[PDB]
Amino acid sequence: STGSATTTPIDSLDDAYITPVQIGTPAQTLNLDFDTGSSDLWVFSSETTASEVDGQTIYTPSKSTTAKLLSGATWSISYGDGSSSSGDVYTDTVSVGGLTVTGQAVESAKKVSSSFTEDSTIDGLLGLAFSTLNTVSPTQQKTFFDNAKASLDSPVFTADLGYHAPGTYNFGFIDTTAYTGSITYTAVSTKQGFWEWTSTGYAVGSGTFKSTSIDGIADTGTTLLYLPATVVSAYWAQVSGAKSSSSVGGYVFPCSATLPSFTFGVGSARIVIPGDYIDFGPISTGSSSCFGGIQSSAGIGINIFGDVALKAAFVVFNGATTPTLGFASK
Repeated sequence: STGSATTTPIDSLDDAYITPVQIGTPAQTLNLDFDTGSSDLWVFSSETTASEVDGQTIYTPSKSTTAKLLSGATWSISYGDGSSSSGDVYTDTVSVGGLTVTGQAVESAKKVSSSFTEDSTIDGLLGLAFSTLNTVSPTQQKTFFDNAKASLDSPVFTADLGYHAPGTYNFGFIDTTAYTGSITYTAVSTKQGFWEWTSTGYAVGSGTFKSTSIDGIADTGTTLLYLPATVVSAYWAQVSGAKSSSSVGGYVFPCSATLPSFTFGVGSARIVIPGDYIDFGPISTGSSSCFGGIQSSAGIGINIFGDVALKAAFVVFNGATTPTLGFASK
């Protein structure tokens, strides 16, 4: 089997991407944030505190004939941006783009934090990191990909995120028409539960390539590119008027400046992030100060190849016995 679904930016800045997901019988379609940095499939639901729901589409398990309470199970997750949610668990039928998993753990939110309430476009998350990060207790549950894996034609999924445009998530096959050149594969460590790999270096605009190991995660659920402070400083030093603003919480730059590209290494291959991808617009409406899409990872404790980086590539998440990551230009 295979599946293929279109993923769509939630807003004009590509702050996140939503993908339609069918849950239950009859199908209830929710727009979920596919997140290769976490491993819980959770949804806004009929059980969510009423004051914490504002415009989201909810899953109602009582209306699904295939829904079963996972008795005694609870879940509770916190994300890197301080947001969080928690609740109980049902198993139900979940389909993505024609690919169906029966008995998928669907984590029903009883509580969500403010940032989730305040975003009407995201109905929940569908985690695609390793199942060892799943927060369900007492019995940890498997991700959608983990459950699907053995039925897939090939044990892989791919992320093809668009710049200010829709893209595609595919399961079970590699669309050879979706990228240029070759796919370069690179080693993955699963020790922290992430798609964790080591970039071979970077270049800023037309600058020479700096060979240096950068350990980080391929994280579709993170908007920006978070790299070591040395690297980020070298980037913004090439932008006239750019500065790190404590009040804003990162590098900003005059909206009138031209942004250089940023290149990252994948083995001997190179992925080029165009300068425009690094522009996240005015810090507040009407401001001439624009927020940067490359920021310091200092104090996160890990480097994050988020959407800014991944959308410049066709990315293979290879779930073979020994997982690997592949990157192609497109």
